[PDB]
Amino acid sequence: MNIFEMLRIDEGLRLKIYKDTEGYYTIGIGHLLTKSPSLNAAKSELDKAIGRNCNGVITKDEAEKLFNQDVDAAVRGILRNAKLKPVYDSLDAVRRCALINMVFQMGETGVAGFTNSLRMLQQKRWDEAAVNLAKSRWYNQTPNRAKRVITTFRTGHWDAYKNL
Repeated sequence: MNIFEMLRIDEGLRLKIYKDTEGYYTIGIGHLLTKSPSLNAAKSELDKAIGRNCNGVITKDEAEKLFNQDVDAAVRGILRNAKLKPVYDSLDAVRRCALINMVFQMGETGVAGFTNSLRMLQQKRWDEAAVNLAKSRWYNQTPNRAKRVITTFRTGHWDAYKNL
């Protein structure tokens, strides 16, 4: 299993504009288009993102292209981030994937606010951090996904994703 396979389990694949768990306009593999309520604003972002007139619909091909960009940006964002970089550097390959997943879903900023859990992950206090991460909006709002990510940080193995 790798980062792409993991995220593709968590996000799914949709070739038509759709709404987030959050009500936001999205397409592909969890690619947020806009946080604006108009489908029209979303369509416009889409065409800007793909470089064509899409009419709200894209190919598999275009979906994966966006996904490659997104994962790349998530990693680079972690690397540029003063709060994120040190934790990332400290982790093993599998747990690194768990942090990338959180960044992809919630953005740099969002994850950088989990101060206390970050501190625990750096210290390698796996069970404590798993308990702390669960005390969040994130977990309450998307509990099955949060729990998969949390198991990953807890164990350092891919079991939460074997099932799936």
